[PDB]
Amino acid sequence: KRQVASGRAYIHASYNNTIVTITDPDGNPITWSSGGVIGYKGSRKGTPYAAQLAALDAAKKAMAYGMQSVDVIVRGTGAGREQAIRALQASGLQVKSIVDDTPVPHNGCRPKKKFRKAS
Amino acid sequence: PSRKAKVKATLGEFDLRDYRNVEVLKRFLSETGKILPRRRTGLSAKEQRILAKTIKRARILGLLPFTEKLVRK
Amino acid sequence: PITKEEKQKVIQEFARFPGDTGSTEVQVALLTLRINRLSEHLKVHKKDHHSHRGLLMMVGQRRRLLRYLQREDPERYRALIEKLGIRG
Amino acid sequence: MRRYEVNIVLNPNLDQSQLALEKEIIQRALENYGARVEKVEELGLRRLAYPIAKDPQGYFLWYQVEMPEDRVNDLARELRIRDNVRRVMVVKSQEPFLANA
RNA sequence: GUGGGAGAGGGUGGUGGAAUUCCCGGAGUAGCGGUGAAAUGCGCAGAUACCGGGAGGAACGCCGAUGGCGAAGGCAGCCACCUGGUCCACCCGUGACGCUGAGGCGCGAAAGCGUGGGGAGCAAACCGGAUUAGAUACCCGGGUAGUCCACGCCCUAAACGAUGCGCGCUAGGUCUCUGGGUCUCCUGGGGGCCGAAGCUAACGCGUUAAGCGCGCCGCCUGGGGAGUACGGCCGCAAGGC
Ligand SMILES: [K+]
Ligand SMILES: [K+]
Ligand SMILES: [K+]
Ligand SMILES: [Mg+2]
Ligand SMILES: [Mg+2]
Ligand SMILES: [Mg+2]
Ligand SMILES: [Mg+2]
Ligand SMILES: [Mg+2]
Ligand SMILES: [Mg+2]
Ligand SMILES: [Mg+2]
Ligand SMILES: [Mg+2]
Ligand SMILES: [Mg+2]
Ligand SMILES: [Mg+2]
Ligand SMILES: [Mg+2]
Ligand SMILES: [Mg+2]
Ligand SMILES: [Mg+2]
Ligand SMILES: [Mg+2]
Ligand SMILES: [Mg+2]
Ligand SMILES: [Mg+2]
Ligand SMILES: [Mg+2]
Ligand SMILES: [Mg+2]
Ligand SMILES: [Mg+2]
Ligand SMILES: [Mg+2]
Ligand SMILES: [Mg+2]
Ligand SMILES: [Mg+2]
Ligand SMILES: [Mg+2]
Ligand SMILES: [Mg+2]
Ligand SMILES: [Mg+2]
Ligand SMILES: [Mg+2]
Ligand SMILES: [Mg+2]
Ligand SMILES: [Mg+2]
Ligand SMILES: [Mg+2]
Ligand SMILES: [Mg+2]
Ligand SMILES: [Mg+2]
Ligand SMILES: [Mg+2]
Repeated sequence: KRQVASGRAYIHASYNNTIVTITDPDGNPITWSSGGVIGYKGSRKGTPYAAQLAALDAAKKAMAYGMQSVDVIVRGTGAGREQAIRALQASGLQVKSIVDDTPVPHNGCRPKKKFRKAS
Repeated sequence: PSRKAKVKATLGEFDLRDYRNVEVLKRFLSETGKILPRRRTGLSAKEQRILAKTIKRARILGLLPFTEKLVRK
Repeated sequence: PITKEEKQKVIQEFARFPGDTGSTEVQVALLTLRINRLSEHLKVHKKDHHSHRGLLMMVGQRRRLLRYLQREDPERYRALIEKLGIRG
Repeated sequence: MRRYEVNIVLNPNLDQSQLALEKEIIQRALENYGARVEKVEELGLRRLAYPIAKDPQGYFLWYQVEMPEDRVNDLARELRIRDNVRRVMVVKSQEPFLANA
């Protein structure tokens, strides 16, 4: 119940799951989707295909709000990242720009043992 | 690699110890706010060592970024 | 720190003859200056050990020079110590 | 007495009265700590690479002075007391180091 | 002595941004998380993903190196103050003032101890979920001491170059950090690699010696028993010598 017509698309990619939040120009979310929003449950959410489906689902739900153009922000390094971007590429949405916003520390906090030896 | 071009080869006479000069300094940073390796800057150990400190000073003053968003991709 | 005028003042104060920068008197005077300054610095900053090692070395060097002076000319030594205020 | 360079970033939203007041405060605080002013450069309002106090811009002041070492820190602290002063950076002067000479 | 140089050497105070967690607000909905696969866990008291504001602790990305400094332990955002060592040039001053060093004294990673603070993240013990024949583990979800600060203890280590310190002597080549100079090159102080003579059981070392020599200190004398027992000294204890 908005008719935004232009906005942002945040792709958050993990080895475990990919999740896509589509927002307005001020960053307020409109719709969102993920591997588990679709049928997928287990490790399969981490799959590129699941990211494709999540991206398309998010875009469709977004075009229900009557949206046309998006700026894509990409955070995280994992499978299905580039697939999510590639699905949004032509989802029926015009992608105006792509940007990698993935957060990295200046070495503030000690990682869990699994992630140690690299910082 | 990095045989494309170098930054020291581009500019003319300039002060390395001047932290208020943005026009010069911002050429030593990448697409992100990262300070370029010597294989890029073309500088030398001493020169580089000074450049780093002056760039950090400029960052604290608010003239230079600590980090930038990566475009394209 | 120790400026040039201070150093020159003490040097020209303890010099045996005009233009003497090297005599044992002068050396012990300069060392004493530095030791006093450093000890004053270690009154505060008592957690600074690396400087304390410097102090140790300086004290040792001074004591060795004074030992030499004592062995050589006990009068000049007596005068030196009396003047600087070392040895109690 | 050593040479220092004083960098001061000011709030860009200031009008002339308040700005002149801030410069008065800075001048007076400088003189009160025994700093003689060798020279001064005012670059005015410039953009920042990142927001400072939610401001995209800043007002820049530069004072090259000669002052006693023992007071320097206390000077800096004083300059930071005011609310309209965003940054204060006091650097020991150094001769220029040139590349491509 | 004079004039200069480089540096994450040390101490104190200040200050910067990224990220994590937490709180507040906005928008938004059915999951998120996690694994080989899962489950516990978190979420309709609205999580996850997104934006804005705030609080707090801890560590400093790029530069960054095969780099630098320190006697060793070790030292890395930036600024200022206090302060140790060191290298070079001048050839100015003293005139053997030297080297080593039992004992003594000081310093001494981490863990650990005492009193008081502090506590974001991580995490012994512990509490759970999985795996397994079992799983007092490896993997997953929590989590206390602790990790941080002040003051006082402890004195250990693969505290390692597994190579005590000082001096002199014995081909060169190559890369690198930092001085000086008549700056292609010469000369000095560091850090690496290959190698003359020579040494070595071999591996290898080779002007940064493990070569040729001199001075002084420490230590070894087959393996297990055992760094144990006893005694003494030190420690609040753990425990150390
Ligand atoms: K070997
Ligand atoms: K005993
Ligand atoms: K106990
Ligand atoms: Mg998954
Ligand atoms: Mg100096
Ligand atoms: Mg000198
Ligand atoms: Mg210095
Ligand atoms: Mg340091
Ligand atoms: Mg909220
Ligand atoms: Mg929880
Ligand atoms: Mg439940
Ligand atoms: Mg959250
Ligand atoms: Mg808190
Ligand atoms: Mg080490
Ligand atoms: Mg002479
Ligand atoms: Mg003579
Ligand atoms: Mg000795
Ligand atoms: Mg200790
Ligand atoms: Mg500890
Ligand atoms: Mg404690
Ligand atoms: Mg945890
Ligand atoms: Mg089995
Ligand atoms: Mg079981
Ligand atoms: Mg665990
Ligand atoms: Mg316990
Ligand atoms: Mg307690
Ligand atoms: Mg080793
Ligand atoms: Mg060599
Ligand atoms: Mg050499
Ligand atoms: Mg041979
Ligand atoms: Mg060799
Ligand atoms: Mg036997
Ligand atoms: Mg034994
Ligand atoms: Mg044994
Ligand atoms: Mg034992």
